Amino acid sequence: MYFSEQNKMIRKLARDFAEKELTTEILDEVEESGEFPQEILDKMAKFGFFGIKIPKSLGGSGGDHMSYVICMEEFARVSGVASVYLSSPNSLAGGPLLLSGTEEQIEKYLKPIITGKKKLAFALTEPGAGSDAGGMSTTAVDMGDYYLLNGRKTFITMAPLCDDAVIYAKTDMSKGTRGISAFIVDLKSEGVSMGKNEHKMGLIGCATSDIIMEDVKVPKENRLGEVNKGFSNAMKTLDVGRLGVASQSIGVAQGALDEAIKYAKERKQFGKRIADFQAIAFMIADMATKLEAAKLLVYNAASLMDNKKNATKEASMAKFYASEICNEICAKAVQIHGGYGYIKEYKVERMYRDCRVFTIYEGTSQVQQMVISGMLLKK
Amino acid sequence: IRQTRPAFGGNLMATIVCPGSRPQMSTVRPGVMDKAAYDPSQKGEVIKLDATFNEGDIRTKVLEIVKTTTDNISISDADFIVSGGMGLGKPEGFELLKQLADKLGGTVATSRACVDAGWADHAQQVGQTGTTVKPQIYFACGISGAIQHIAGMQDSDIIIAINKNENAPIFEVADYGIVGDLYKVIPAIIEELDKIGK
Ligand SMILES: Cc1cc2nc3c(=O)[nH]c(=O)nc-3n(C[C@H](O)[C@H](O)[C@H](O)COP(=O)(O)OP(=O)(O)OC[C@H]3O[C@@H](n4cnc5c(N)ncnc54)[C@H](O)[C@@H]3O)c2cc1C
Ligand SMILES: Cc1cc2nc3c(=O)[nH]c(=O)nc-3n(C[C@H](O)[C@H](O)[C@H](O)COP(=O)(O)OP(=O)(O)OC[C@H]3O[C@@H](n4cnc5c(N)ncnc54)[C@H](O)[C@@H]3O)c2cc1C
Repeated sequence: MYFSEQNKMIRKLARDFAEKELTTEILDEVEESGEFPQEILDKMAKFGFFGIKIPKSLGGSGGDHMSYVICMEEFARVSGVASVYLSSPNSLAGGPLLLSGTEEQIEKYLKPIITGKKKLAFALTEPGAGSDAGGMSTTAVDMGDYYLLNGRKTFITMAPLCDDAVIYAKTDMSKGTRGISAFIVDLKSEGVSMGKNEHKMGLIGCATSDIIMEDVKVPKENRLGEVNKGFSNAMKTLDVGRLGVASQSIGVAQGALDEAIKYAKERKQFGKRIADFQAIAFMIADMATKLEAAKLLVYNAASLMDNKKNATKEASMAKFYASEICNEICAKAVQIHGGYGYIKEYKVERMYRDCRVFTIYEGTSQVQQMVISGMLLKK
Repeated sequence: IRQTRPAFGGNLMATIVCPGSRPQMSTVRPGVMDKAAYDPSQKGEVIKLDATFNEGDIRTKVLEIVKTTTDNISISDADFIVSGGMGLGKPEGFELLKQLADKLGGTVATSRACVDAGWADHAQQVGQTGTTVKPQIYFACGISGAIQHIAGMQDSDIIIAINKNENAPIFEVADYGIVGDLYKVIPAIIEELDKIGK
């Protein structure tokens, strides 16, 4: 779009930072040992990356949405898993707190995760309920002084590392999408148990498991906002989260393209250099124009959020198009690298694997199309 | 006599009859009928036959008879399965189901929740990631009922469920369902089991 001069500065910061602290030596050790170095997380919160869009009014940083996408992009370019550790407190953890949470709840819960002392998991998906989150089966019962819950959540990012977790349970089983409340549960409590860490294809460095709840009692003082609003709470958090996912889509894209034209300048075949064969140079072009076209898609969505108009469609388009053409790009970059791009030492293969979930999680591309078409045809 | 039996692996019943054949004979399956009344001590007319053996008029000659106790049995080969999930709480629950499986003559299976908890090994797991089973009976004991499990036993000839919460999906394919804690329901099932004679 047009970047406000402070946001250009922030771009400079996140660039030099992500480039300097995420070295090849480290990231390889992260893939081998699926553990991100706590020292780096602390280092990030110390300069505020854990608090980008939360304002100074609550002890945040006072940036705009465009600053969250900028840091998301410039980080994700260099490493995917870093982005995962970045979006959680900015969007997925700090979201529902920011909407339906009293000042006390925010005092005891949000400032820890902005400063990197506590970790919060956003836990919504169940084995029976994926795209159809409305068909949940986790229950929440009112006992007066506390709530009693019994259910099971799959695919919960960061959960074994998290101290508290926002869990969506069904209170009024008849009302369905209208009868879901949101609660904050301390994971160290009773009944709470974790499943195995799931062996995923990429984005290795952040654990992801099940949250199992067996007659876990939760106090009333830890409920999100009004009762049965929770679903709209989770949706309206999911919109900015989807902006996040498109942001990392656009990030890893820029990276894999940069490796693309770099390798294509340096490698020579048949006497010419790679980049002087018309097929390649055109291919580079194609990837570049799409990437830009859609960078513009997503920048625009975030700017809308910053000027307060509803961005629910625009973000959905951004996530959809961004993630899909990200995958196309990542693959083509493998193909330019040729054989060498299939060995793990060449960064392009780690990207190619990372960017694959991008079209599934945070709402699939299908859910995106359902939202978008459903938004355009109502008359 | 109208003789009926199952053929084609049990998919086509047929009433085969012998019109030009006297006598009419038929091997009959064990368990289909039931016992008659015992000790009216009506009568008897014990009749004699000859037993007139020959000088090698029986070429089959027996060296040894063996009675084995077959304890190894694969979850894929079994005819009766007692499967247990996270509704056991403790790893020791399988003893109960082991008691159940023994009166029937089959093995114990597991769901992923227990394997990833450490209560069993992956050889036992059933579902899309596990292994598919088509027993003659399946016991769905304390399993939520994710499709990740229901996928690998949908064609069990009859599925019996034992769960605490009635809002468990498993009751969608349960041929017979019982709501409760299995640690109480399971032993009572074995009680009435032997009480009729297996
Ligand atoms: C698992 C595996 C097993 C292998 N086994 C064998 C084996 O048994 N024997 C063997 O000999 N090799 C083997 N190879 C190597 C493989 O055959 C070669 O890599 C392949 O022939 C292409 O060579 P390259 O990867 O170096 O391509 P490069 O030429 O180094 O890469 C050039 C890239 O640009 C493109 N390009 C190349 N030339 C042109 C041009 N003139 N105009 C336009 N675009 C162009 C290509 O599509 C490619 O993407 C194996 C590779 C792998 C990954
Ligand atoms: C990639 C992947 C692959 C998977 N593959 C499989 C697979 O092949 N097979 C599989 O089974 N799962 C698989 N799963 C996991 C599956 O989705 C469920 O997590 C699993 O089925 C949960 O265990 P459970 O079925 O025993 O139900 P759980 O929810 O773990 O069991 C709780 C149920 O037992 C009841 N209960 C609790 N206590 C008692 C009691 N004392 N008496 C009676 N009932 C009680 C509860 O009310 C509830 O109904 C997979 C998951 C992933 C991510």
